[PDB]
Amino acid sequence: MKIAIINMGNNVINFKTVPSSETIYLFKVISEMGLNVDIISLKNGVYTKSFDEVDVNDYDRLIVVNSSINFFGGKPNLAILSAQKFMAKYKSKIYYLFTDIRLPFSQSWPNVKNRPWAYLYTEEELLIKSPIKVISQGINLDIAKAAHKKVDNVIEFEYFPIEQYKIHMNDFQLSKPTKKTLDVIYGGSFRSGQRESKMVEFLFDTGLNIEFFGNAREKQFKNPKYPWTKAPVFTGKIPMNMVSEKNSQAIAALIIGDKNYNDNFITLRVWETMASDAVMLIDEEFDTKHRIINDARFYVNNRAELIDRVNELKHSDVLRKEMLSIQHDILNKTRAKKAEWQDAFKKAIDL
Ligand SMILES: O=c1ccn([C@@H]2O[C@H](COP(=O)(O)OP(=O)(O)O)[C@@H](O)[C@H]2O)c(=O)[nH]1
Repeated sequence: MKIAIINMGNNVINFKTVPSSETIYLFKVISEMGLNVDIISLKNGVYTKSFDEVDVNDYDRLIVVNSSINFFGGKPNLAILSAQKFMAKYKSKIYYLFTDIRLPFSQSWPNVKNRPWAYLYTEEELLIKSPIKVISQGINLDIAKAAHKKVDNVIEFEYFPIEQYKIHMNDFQLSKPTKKTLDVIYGGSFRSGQRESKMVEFLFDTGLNIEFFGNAREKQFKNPKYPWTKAPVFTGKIPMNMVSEKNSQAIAALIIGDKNYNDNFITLRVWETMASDAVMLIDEEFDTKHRIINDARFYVNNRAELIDRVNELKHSDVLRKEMLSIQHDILNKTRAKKAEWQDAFKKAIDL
């Protein structure tokens, strides 16, 4: 049982970028599942085998991590064309991992077909005809299914909490009590504007000491419908394997989702915060049924409620330690089901 795993639009090498870290993380959790896995990427590396040194049909399973089909500057994107050429030539079913609601499986030939350098490829070489199995990180397959309106070869949809890989990795540990230097923290990118209201709502004009580390830049927050005067401190991106440690320098850390993730997806970020020394403060809208933790102190409705909750946390160390303790405990109850998650994942990839 040889499994192949690939990022459909991103080069994989180390943990300096999120799309490469997510792929490497997955390869690990699968390998620790007792499975035999190889990551296939642009060039050979510490975790990767090169696409043109491997014949995709040697694997009994091709798992593909989501990606856009965006050709920056309109110019060829080797990550995309190499991966699609790779997938197009596999004869069996493809397990597409849907971790981001913004990256449905999509066919590149349509794009390419119309670019000026089209002649450099052929339909035969890039059109994926194999049947696809979408594995949804979100519990709502109508949102998953809706997202893949335009693609026809996608005959199967299944739910699987893919992002729990982080809490299931064998090297996992909860963050230790760290010296506080921030009130509230949040890491990520701008999401192409997909979450501007929530980010401004909760991180701008709060009066608190807040940082937003990631690929998000202040200049991107320019939508008139969502005005602000005081933006948080935007630092740069840090490796995916440092996140909890970063998160841990803040009293609290923020959970906000895209409108479609609400009561739908549980995101990687949720575990990254729950395993950290920063108290988890979730937007009430993101999980209205409090499935993440059943205590209303972990949920906030607006900027004002968030500011109030941090004030209480800054005031009562007892309440702060108590809540981290609760979230840490609650995190482990899920980790206690590591086996059932391994089994479910296997079943999901037809094993
Ligand atoms: O400097 C940073 C900021 C974010 N992340 C990763 O990016 C993820 C969040 O990605 P996104 O902005 O798409 O947010 P989401 O939609 O997942 O909440 C986090 O969970 C981290 O794993 C990271 O590795 N380094």
